[PDB]
Amino acid sequence: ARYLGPKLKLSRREGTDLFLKSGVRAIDTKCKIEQAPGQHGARKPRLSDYGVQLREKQKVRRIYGVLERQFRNYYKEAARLKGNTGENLLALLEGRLDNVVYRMGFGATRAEARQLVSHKAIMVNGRVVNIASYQVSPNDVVSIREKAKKQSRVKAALELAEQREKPTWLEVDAGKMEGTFKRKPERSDLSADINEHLIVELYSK
Amino acid sequence: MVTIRLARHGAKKRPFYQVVVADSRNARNGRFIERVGFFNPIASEKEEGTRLDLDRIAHWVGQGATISDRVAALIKEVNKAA
Amino acid sequence: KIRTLQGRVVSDKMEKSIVVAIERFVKHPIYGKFIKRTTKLHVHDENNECGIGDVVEIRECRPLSKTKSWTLVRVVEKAV
Amino acid sequence: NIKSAKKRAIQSEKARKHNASRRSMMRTFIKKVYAAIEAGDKAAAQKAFNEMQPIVDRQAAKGLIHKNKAARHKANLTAQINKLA
RNA sequence: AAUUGAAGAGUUUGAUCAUGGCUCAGAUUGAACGCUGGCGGCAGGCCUAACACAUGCAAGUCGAACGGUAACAGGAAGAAGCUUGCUUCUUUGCUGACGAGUGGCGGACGGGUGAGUAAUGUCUGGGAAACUGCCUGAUGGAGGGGGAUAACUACUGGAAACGGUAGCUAAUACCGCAUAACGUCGCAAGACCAAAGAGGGGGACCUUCGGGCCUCUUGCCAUCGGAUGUGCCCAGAUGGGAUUAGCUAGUAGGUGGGGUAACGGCUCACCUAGGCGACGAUCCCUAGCUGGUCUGAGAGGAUGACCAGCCACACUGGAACUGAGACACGGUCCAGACUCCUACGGGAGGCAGCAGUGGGGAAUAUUGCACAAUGGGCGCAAGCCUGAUGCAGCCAUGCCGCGUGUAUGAAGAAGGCCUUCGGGUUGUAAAGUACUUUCAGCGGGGAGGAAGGGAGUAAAGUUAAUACCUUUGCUCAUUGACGUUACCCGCAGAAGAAGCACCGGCUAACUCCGUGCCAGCAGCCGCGGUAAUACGGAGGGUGCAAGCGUUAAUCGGAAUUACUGGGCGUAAAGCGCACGCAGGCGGUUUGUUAAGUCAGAUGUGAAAUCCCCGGGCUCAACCUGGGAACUGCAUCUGAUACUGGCAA
Repeated sequence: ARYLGPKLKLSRREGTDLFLKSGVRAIDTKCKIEQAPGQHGARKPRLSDYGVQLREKQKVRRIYGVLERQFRNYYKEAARLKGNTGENLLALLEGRLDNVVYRMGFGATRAEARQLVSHKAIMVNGRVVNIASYQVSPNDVVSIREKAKKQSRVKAALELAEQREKPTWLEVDAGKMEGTFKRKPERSDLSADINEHLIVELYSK
Repeated sequence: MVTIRLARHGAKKRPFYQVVVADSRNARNGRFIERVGFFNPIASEKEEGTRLDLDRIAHWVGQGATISDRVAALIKEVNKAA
Repeated sequence: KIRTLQGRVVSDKMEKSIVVAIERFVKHPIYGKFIKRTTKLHVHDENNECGIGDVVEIRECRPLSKTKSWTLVRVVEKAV
Repeated sequence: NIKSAKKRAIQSEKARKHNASRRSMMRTFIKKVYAAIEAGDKAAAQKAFNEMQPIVDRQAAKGLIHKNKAARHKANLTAQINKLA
């Protein structure tokens, strides 16, 4: 029900940093990125069309830490909502509670944020939410409880929040350790390199 | 006999009762002439918990319909407004 | 008013009764073609004024025999 | 079978007997009427009709003949005597 | 706001293009099987043998209808050990109550199953010739008598089941008599038709001093309405077969008699000789139908498990009786097959109610708890009953959610596998280090489903009455099966928690070793006869994940039945050619109609489900509010271009 394995291997099959070990240090430096996703990893794949579509879906799931039935349900919900299904799908992945806890700098990675969410260290709107996939509405206040406030992790995580780009659709404020999800993220406000038409076309075959 | 009575429709350990007008010898969740309101015994402490069409109820009691103890209790709860 | 139908007499020879074919003109559900379609009805008439080949209006009443739940109102267009 | 179905069995037998007797007397009076119409007798059949009328209305009221049937009888028989008289 | 909706590929050939079949990639399921398996929420769970059933429950209730006392607990009276003050025993239905019985009501509901039924069914829309317990409104009546019969007692038959005979008693049981309509018959005149009391309380009066009498509540009867439910009719629609073309004598219609609640060949007598049928009758095979479900871009195709509406069935075949309602699942009668008891004379039974067995099968669950809620029956109510229902148990059967940690960590450790022996890879993976405690485990706290019901008051109404009863407030104890509940807090420690398939192409993911046309694999193409990316193992990777594969089944892809949306010179496909009936289509102008067509309105298209916008469960699944939708049918109002009818 979640991955639990070598993370930088997943980041190495995709060829791109999936932010799976954000943590203390800088850019990887001990990953052997691009070089060998397994034993025959030095081989160029010469990847197919199914391979590029598949590999795009796997990039997105392995970023946000979602498995397939849950992702597939996000595609059905993004499909039925009015508008653009790629952009709706990223809006559904960005409203996840573990993601919003990661974006605010409360967790160093999304797995650490998922353990903060999971171990009842996070309230939304003054109610404790235990669930990684809670869908944070706009104009909500998500914060850390009094237990697990001033624990080392979150402090260190806010320390590495300043190294990243400070997302526009949040009120990050780390003094009180509370945040406000203000609006839904625009497609132009996130990541610029994921090709969601490939995963629309992957599920539409 | 036609009866204005409750009919259990929510999930397990979470009932939602719909007050209907049925021929009394039907099943509880079976055939009804018309539904006329509802009663959620939880709902939350928000706004309603219960709405209930008093004009149609007065119509059926004018016709000769009987009323169970809960529906009488709900009409005694929502008296005219509160 | 009353609901009535129009049709033509298809046969005659029965003892104060008649039988009338009705032509309903209905679209085919799959193919979208308007197709003629009959409905033969055993119709009552007191004193059997209408003969074969007529055109007669017809209304529904109580049962008068087996099938026979239809009775004429007006014989038109008898022309031989 | 072991219930209050035994009581309904014995009551329905008792009421079967009672109803069979009253139904049989009613039918014999009606046979008096249109068995007097079999011969061409006007006032004899009128006497029999006056003899059957209270019992057929009465068995209609008691609940074993369901009064429309009551009506039919007297209606049919009235027709017979004014077919005759 | 409520349709944002459509993918291909492999294989005919030396190669090609086309045709064309086969096959794969998706979604789904009441699933089964194999390997594996942590928790929870919500659902689902005999698809086969409508096979046979042990055992326990599944329909009772009312003494405020009645005679009554079998118990239980009191009361009165008597007698006794007598502690002259408490026990023991006895007569009394005197009382709260109540076994058995009569009687009223319910056992036609609820619950099960899908055998039969291809149209006496179902769906949609009309209709007329109807009945309707309980419930409601209105108008009135509710007077006066009689004979019985259970129970009971006494005999008595029978092994039992079950009876018989003779007496006794009651009623809201039964029967007359009176009374009689805006009721039935009748054109009228007229004729005729019913009933039942019980309970609470009481000032005065009368008491045969039991109670009359007054008042209230409730019940009875009659008629007309209403509501609900049911019966009947019509039209359209709802499988396959023409290698099934004729079927039908109560058959088709009429008149009259009978019958039903009601029309009707429903039935009978007579008369006519019809009726149905290629727009598919009749026969045969199959089948419960629908809202819906699955698939689909859609049109369609398949299906109709759960949930809900309708029908049918209740061991098998038939029949009626009682009743408002049945031709009756836990009723009666007969017959039959099976099983059982027997004293051999005869008797008894019916899980397709809920659990459960045996069998059958690839396959499907506990002989649980409670009536606390909702509903039902009875009752004035209290309450009693309820295997409906609420819940719990078992099962990864499905859907949904969460977990198996998190960060750091290069000596790129050891070991495995490969190696062009340089190294590469497993791999930040592990170990180390630093944190976190979800869920499981342990200990505390603790909502909500609980509204009612009971006991006292106070006021109002009624009344002769400050009683009784009804209604409304107030107060007082209370009413939870689930249930060591949901949820909250604290404890200890990463501590209890990852498999399954695949890796030649389709199709994401590669090498080594073993085997050598073998062993074996395979959905199709096809691999294997010595260096096999296809077999078996290992390392590595890929996909899914408490699941994963295989199998079965459906739709898709399949434009390979083409209505949307195909073809026919040579690929399959133009009758050998004509004439022509039924059928389909029909030049051109004007007028009328308005059937098709179009527009609007109204009634209906059950609720749930799908869709949209919201709301509640920490979220989700789930539940839910409002709308849209249900593409239809009927009626009315219009328009008249096109099609049809009619006239020229």
